Amino acid sequence: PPPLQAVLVADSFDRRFFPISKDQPRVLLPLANVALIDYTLEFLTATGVQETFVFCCWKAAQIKEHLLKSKWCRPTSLNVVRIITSELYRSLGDVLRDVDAKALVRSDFLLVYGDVISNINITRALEEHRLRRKLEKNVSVMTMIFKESSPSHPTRCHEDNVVVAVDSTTNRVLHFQKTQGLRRFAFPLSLFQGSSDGVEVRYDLLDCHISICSPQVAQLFTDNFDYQTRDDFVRGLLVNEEILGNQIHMHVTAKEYGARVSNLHMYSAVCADVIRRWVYPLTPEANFTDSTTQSCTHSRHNIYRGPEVSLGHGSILEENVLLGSGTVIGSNCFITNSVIGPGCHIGDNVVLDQTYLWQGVRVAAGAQIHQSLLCDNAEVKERVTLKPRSVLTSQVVVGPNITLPEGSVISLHPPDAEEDEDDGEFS
Amino acid sequence: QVPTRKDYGSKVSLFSHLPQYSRQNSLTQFMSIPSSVIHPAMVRLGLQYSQGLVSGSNARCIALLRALQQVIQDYTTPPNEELSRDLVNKLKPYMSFLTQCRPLSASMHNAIKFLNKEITSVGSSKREEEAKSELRAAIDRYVQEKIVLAAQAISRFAYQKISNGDVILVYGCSSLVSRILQEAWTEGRRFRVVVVDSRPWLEGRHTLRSLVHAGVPASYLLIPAASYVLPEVSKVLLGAHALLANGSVMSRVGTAQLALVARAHNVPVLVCCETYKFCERVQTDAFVSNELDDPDDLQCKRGEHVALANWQNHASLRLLNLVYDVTPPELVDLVITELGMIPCSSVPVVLRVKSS
Amino acid sequence: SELSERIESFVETLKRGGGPRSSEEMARETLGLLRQIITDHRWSNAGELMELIRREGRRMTAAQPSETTVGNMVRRVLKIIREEYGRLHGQESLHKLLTSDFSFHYAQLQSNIIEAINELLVELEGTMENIAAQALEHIHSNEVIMTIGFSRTVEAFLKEAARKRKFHVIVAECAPFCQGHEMAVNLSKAGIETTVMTDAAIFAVMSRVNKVIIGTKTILANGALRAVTGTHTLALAAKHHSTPLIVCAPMFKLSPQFPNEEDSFHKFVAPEEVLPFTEGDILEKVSVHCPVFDYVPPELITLFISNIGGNAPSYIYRLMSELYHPDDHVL
Amino acid sequence: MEFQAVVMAVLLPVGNKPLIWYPLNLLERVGFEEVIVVTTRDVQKALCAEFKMKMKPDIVCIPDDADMGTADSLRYIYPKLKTDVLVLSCDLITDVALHEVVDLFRAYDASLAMLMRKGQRDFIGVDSTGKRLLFMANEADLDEELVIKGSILQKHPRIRFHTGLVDAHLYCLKKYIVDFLMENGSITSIRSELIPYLVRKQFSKSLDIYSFIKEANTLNLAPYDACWNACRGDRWEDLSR
Amino acid sequence: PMDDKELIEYFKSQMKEDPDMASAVAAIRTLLEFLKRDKGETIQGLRANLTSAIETLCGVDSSVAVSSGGELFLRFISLASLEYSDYSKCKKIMIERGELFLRRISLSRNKIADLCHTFIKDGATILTHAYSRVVLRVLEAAVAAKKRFSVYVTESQPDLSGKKMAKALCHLNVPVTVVLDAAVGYIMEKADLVIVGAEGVVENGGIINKIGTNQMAVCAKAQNKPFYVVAESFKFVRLFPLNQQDVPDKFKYKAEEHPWVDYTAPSLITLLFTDLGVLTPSAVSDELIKLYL
Repeated sequence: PPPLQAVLVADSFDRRFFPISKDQPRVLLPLANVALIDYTLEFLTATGVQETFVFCCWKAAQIKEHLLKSKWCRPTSLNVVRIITSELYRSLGDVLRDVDAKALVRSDFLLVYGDVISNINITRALEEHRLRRKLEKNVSVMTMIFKESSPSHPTRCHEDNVVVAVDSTTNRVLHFQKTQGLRRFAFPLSLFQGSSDGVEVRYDLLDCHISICSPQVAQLFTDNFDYQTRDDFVRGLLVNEEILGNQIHMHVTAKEYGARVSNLHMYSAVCADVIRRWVYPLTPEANFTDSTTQSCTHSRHNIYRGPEVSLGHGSILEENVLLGSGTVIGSNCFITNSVIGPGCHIGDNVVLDQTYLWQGVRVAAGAQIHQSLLCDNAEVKERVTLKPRSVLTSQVVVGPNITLPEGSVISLHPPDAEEDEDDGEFS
Repeated sequence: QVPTRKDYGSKVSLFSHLPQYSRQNSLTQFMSIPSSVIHPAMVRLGLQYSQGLVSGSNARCIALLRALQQVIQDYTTPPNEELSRDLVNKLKPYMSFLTQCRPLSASMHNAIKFLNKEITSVGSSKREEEAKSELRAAIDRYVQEKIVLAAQAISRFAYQKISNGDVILVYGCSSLVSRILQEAWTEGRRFRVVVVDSRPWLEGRHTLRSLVHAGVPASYLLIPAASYVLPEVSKVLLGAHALLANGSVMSRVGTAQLALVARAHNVPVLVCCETYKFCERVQTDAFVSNELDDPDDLQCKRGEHVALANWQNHASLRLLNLVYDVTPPELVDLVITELGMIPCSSVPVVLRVKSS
Repeated sequence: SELSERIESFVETLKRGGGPRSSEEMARETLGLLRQIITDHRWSNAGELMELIRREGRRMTAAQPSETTVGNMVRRVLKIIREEYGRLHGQESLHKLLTSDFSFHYAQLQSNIIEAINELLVELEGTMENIAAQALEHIHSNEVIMTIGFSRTVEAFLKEAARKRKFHVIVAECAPFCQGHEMAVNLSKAGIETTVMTDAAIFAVMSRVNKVIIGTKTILANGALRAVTGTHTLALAAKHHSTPLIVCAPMFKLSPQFPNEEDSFHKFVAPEEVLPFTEGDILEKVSVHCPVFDYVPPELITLFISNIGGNAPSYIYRLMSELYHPDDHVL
Repeated sequence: MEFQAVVMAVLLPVGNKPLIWYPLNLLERVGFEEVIVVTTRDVQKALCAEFKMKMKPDIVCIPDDADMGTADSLRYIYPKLKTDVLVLSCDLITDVALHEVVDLFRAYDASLAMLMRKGQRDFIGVDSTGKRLLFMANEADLDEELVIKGSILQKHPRIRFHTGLVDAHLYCLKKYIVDFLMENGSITSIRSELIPYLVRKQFSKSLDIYSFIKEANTLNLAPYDACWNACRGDRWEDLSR
Repeated sequence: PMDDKELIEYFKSQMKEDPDMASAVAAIRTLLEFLKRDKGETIQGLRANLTSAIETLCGVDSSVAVSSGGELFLRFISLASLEYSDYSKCKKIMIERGELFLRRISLSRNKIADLCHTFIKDGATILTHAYSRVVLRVLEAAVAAKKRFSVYVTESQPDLSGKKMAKALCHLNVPVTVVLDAAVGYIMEKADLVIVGAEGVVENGGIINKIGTNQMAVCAKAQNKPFYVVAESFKFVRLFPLNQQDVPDKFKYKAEEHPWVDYTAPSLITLLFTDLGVLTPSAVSDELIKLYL
């Protein structure tokens, strides 16, 4: 009966996107010519959320400016977005402590980051959470959302891999731990003896980073000042079961998509999934963010073309190619599994494979670009070859007669960029 | 003796002459654990046929021949009897039990006929050990020259049709098609493969995984959407469970449809099959001779509800799980065999030259 | 602003997922929304009303191109407006060429438009009843029928025919969204002696089927069909065996568009239905396509059953002339 | 022969009928014309004479040494074993259809098929289908934590754990398991250090271990309470049997 | 050994001296003459020289019948060498068998005419595509049987062979009408049956013929008219074209886009008239299957 609320953390307090984050916030990065904040807001709106609180600390000005001129800030939107900013935020624990201090959440809110791509409907999960809290008389506290997956999937990164031990009878989480740099996983014997009705160890779960929480979550966060992340809260609750039990449960989805981008590998995986309609209805040609510049037409083999593209003669678009509005392509090109932003210019005989070209990128003729990323307004001169995993950030120009190594992140900032330059790689 | 397997559920009135079983019901619950009437190897083979642990026609034939070699090895001639007849008389109940576990395939029928002819030709004046060794060697030679060399020759023949930059549509899972595509990719051909699948077996995922591991670019879709992809398809390559004496191709349930739809889009149709699967029988439809699989396999979960959960309660409701269809010879362009590239109407001719 | 929020909710429902499951509910909702637009919005002349209706119709059609009933209702309302304006004020043919105007005001036009919309809704209410009533002329005793997917019109057809006849029905599940199971269960609950099969068996058993009765999502200008995926194979098999193909489709599923138009014809959904997400790494290298609609050429269809009776596909063009003005095709 | 039945006595003739009789009857019902029995010698090497007063088609009896484990008994009786073995024990009062365990052995070409029942200390973990068991350990070996290899969860990402299950000590064992036992005298007890070794040897042409879970009856354990419960249950159990 | 030049002028003179003899027969005769004076010693060397000569002849003439005759000659050499291991006995056997084979393929045309002329009725209308000597011979046989019939012949636009066919028919006092290549669909309703030649019979039973044959066969099938093909046995070749594009390029060209050859599927053919008799298309494959073990 109470309106469904949601807390949206628009600041990833870690630094995994440097030096790209030095100029633009990660939340505003264009995945498929659309910012991640737009994807998260669309996910929240579609699932029935009516009030959303946006907490942003780092580069809050750009986030606010982007949000105010967006679809969800219009008076006709059913999701009332409320931007709250502060410069003293350092962790998600601080955000929830401020939430408890301001008493923003009434009951049963949603905890999710600002870079989550999903189409999950939480109606069944919310109903199960409310039923558990009603029958058990305020024992269940949090319900995490996991997606059934395979350990070998590209979306399952090593850094965010996790293994759990739960009760298959009531879907109650009893143990939870990451598997980064581990060959063997240890489970305390206490969970077996505490509940001998059947415990199941699950490793086929992908963390969507979506939680159905309770105001008790905020109360526990403000009672434990040492909590900084959700994993810390989960581990501290699970270990301290003897007093103030406060069970936490889980929900598993199989026919719906959910993921969180946290690094370039996740960015590439989620972009590839979005292009191939794995996040339907959130599709590039669906124009879920009603902006005129993102209008696209869908063709065979997932070829999305924007207005006034004017593809050249002899060029071939093989599959999974998204072209922004105003992008100009030369002759005898070859684009495959790539996303091209609006306003880009491509020369003749250029080969692009699994690349991502943000808006304003200019590429000269004869370039060979594979598995790289080119931030907005970047430039590449003639006869330049980029090896996989290359990165050009914020208007870097690379001169002719150079082949970059595999891991080559370059920018205008000297320290963070591995080889800062604006005219090539030779000093 | 071995009892008769109980029919499960209610059959379609048009398929009431065919047996329909259930995977849960096993025939070994009424047989002694140290099996005496049926050889233990045959018991294991029938158990893994009925449970579906061996699916492909080639795999079924190889498993049958291996278990049959074991049976021949364990066989001892009774006193005051001749091996050339006692062996066949002893083998017949094993074949009946295997048929009860799951209806035999064309390859298994041909292998059984070949071994019956081999045993019948065994001399009455030769030693038992020599006869057993000769039977084992004959089974090994049959396996080799009828599967391995045949597949190699068919791959070599099919390499000619496959060209650079074309699109090939395959259906279901068959070892011959996968080997042909993998070998063609290895020799330097560059092409795409479109994999068509169908419920409930969903065995096209096997060939999808094989093609992905081999490095071939692949696409995957279900059979109802086939008419969507045939505009860009250049060839339709199919595998056959049997070739009939009238040219008709007996295969998986969806295969015929593809041929028909291919004919609607002007796409050539190739069928690859080994000559030992050629059958001298003829049939014009999938009704006179077929196999009804477990109807409960048709149940699928769409959301939180299974529509066909308790389908037994509805008296007028029937479920059929066909496993074969028959393709008319006018919908097939090529037959690729170890003999070569033949028209669909030359099946009897081969049957004539392999019997003399 | 109630009308504006209703329009926004309708557009969002069209974009995300179908609220009104039945096409008749969608048509009724579109007609009610158009009536509210006509009443609440202030317009003096007929031309401004037409351009406003065109604007909201363009928005609604852009929300979901596959859902053509909204555009059909918009064009029907536009033709109603044109007819009423012509009646209160004072068809490309050779006769018109040999033989041989908006921005005028009429006070009583609005009432005529409203009553025309109301009678259109009244006609809309009883379409399925008419189709069921005429069902009995096409089913004979001990017949064999084949159906694909789940359609309410065809199930009403069969249940009305089953009160006086005994016949066998074979339903092919429409994978991945196997909705044929639901129709088979519904028909079995009425004692119609049904059977359930997969798509792959269609051509296997069409040789023993007397006729095929199917529904559709949209009827095009030349008599072609936009149906569920697998209907083209069904029609091809029926043509191969020369079994008649009957299409039970009401008149609001009749769209004046033509097949070759921007190729935004099929609707593509998440490949999770075809290939699950648990497959693993192969999903990186595999292109999975899951169309939900299929194009059926008009030469594979034998008859069209609608609330106005039975017709041939060759006559469909005429039903276009009596329903939509030639200047409303582009919208 | 497909199987060779072996009965362990290292034993009790107590009850309404001798405790060894019930496994003998269970073997007799499903074929098993002959059965090899290892007779106790620590208490009295004369129980063969007592068993000679019973009523069975065919039994072979072999006296044992003073103290020996199940693996030691198999090491003693090696020459008389020719094919896959079916090892049982005197304490086994069950009504289970034996075709389930042997069917699991036959279908998957398993190296070991074992039977356990829901209880009414030792942790076992089976896969999703509930037939193949992936993990097995005892609290004595585990200090405070249960450790799973990464490869096991890579291949099988869903392991379901039981703790209170009761082992019925009925094993279908492949012949090369016996041969490996013969080449290595370290193993003394089948339950204690033979089965866990095979379980861990799966993940290191590969070992297959399968289990069948029952919900009707267990064996009469050494405790007197177990004997009383078995005596109470056998009154209804012996009606059909 | 015979030089490449000597081979080419031998082929050209063999064609020139007898204008009525087909290219395949002349190619086979040239190959037999090459084998007659070879001065070799091993059957291994003989086959290499023979296939090189066949390649040269196919370079001179790109007709399918030449390649078919070359393949038939190679199979003949293999079959003869199978029986005899000694090279001299095999050489004599090949020479005598080649002489007999030459006389048989010379009688082939008359055999086809005698077998075929009975299908032509009295007052019937014949539709022919281009200039073929076999159809001319069967029409001669029909005329000799005192049968009266009319013939329509297309013009064969690239080289007006239909006009030559019409002149030859007029020499025989037969009412013959020349019609455009684009009017076959207009004329098919007046004809009673279609008799056409073939430059090569493919494995499945289809034919390889002049560029206008496929559309004539399709039009005949559309109106349910019988479609008869007369061809000699040395025109059997183990090729299987999936479609028109699958035909080898060495037969289409050098004989904007102007292919000289098309392929007709066996489903559009009623009967084949060879010196082996009157056959269904499905028979042809059998023969080939019998030839190569």
